[PDB]
Amino acid sequence: KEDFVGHQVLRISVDDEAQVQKVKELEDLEHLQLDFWRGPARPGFPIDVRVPFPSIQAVKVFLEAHGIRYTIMIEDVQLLLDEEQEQMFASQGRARTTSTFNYATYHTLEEIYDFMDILVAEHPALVSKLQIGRSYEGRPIYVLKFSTGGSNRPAIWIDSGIHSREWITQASGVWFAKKITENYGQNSSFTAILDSMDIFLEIVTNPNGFAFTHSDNRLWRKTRSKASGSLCVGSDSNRNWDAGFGGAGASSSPCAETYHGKYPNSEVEVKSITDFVKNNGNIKAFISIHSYSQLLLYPYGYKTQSPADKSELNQIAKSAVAALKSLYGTSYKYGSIITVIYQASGGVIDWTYNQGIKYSFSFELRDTGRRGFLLPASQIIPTAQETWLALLTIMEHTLNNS
Ligand SMILES: CC(C)[C@H](N)C(=O)O
Ligand SMILES: [Zn+2]
Repeated sequence: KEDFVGHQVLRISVDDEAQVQKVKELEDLEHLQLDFWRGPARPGFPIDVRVPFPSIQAVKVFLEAHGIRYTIMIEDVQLLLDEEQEQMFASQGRARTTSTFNYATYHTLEEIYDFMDILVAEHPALVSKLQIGRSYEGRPIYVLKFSTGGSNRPAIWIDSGIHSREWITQASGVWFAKKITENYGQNSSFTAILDSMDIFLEIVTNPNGFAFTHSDNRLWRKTRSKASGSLCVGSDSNRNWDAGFGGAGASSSPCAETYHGKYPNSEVEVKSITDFVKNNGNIKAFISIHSYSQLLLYPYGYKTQSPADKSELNQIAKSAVAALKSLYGTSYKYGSIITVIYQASGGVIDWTYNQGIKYSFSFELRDTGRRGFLLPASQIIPTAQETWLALLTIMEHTLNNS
């Protein structure tokens, strides 16, 4: 285990471009071992960073010397860890059925893989468990297929957990998979979707990573491929695609949290998807799910030039986000990745959209920074529930607009 005792997470404000440029100088001070939750982009866009205990003075002094304002969002990250660990301990249950699974606690890799096998066994005629590959540490990579028949019917892909530290995404992916086998046949509207389409749902899209955030390092985001030449492990799975690969927004340093890999599709966990998509070919909408920041995003990340379907994408996004907000009030923003979060090269949806999958969306779930990746387990179900309203609006649109 790594501990995060007295590590703080700072929210840095930048009022102009010169300040934005200073924060990305600090980002270049490798030996600070700074973990940027939400990196430098533009003035008025919030920069979140986790700084390790030793580095805190160095960061604070640099910031004040330049008159850049910061605030402390989380005064000690290890306390949030202790709270999480504490409630998984108390929630440690025994799911032999999906109706008795605890959806309101975080689970381990095994417990989720167990869940998939209990789900396909309870509803064999709807869900299937497809293995599309094996990760670097040899773990199988699974996809659930939800289908009422057909041969190569138009499908809808959802993935979750491409970045392992984002535990709200794998947890919501598990709630959705119960949800579909619940509302099929009982929800007139949702029943019409599955009568026409297939849904592919990949819950643990980065299994080696996910297990590592339970074993050794909670705050781990990359894969676990061990690379030629370094003490340094992993590549950022959402910098590894061949869309703007190696462009601005991805690091060439293997020790960086945003290191792209040696070549596009070098990671098994990504190349499995690329082969799945390129062999399926009738995938109509592609949704990749992250956290945090409460954003719904569409192409592009790597480039300022607009996607050709911009007006439509912006309207779906407008409708979806409004459906999400109608439940719990949770405020989202939307728009193209590069304008709404930052420029970042080699993303999933920039690739899929360039493969003709027009309805390519990326979510960033709750929250907007007070817990970040350590989102309280009591929010797992509200988060899944409201994002299902948005995920439905996109599915309905796919159905309608053939
Ligand atoms: C680029 C963006 C789509 C994503 N949150 C990333 O940082 O990997
Ligand atoms: Zn992510």
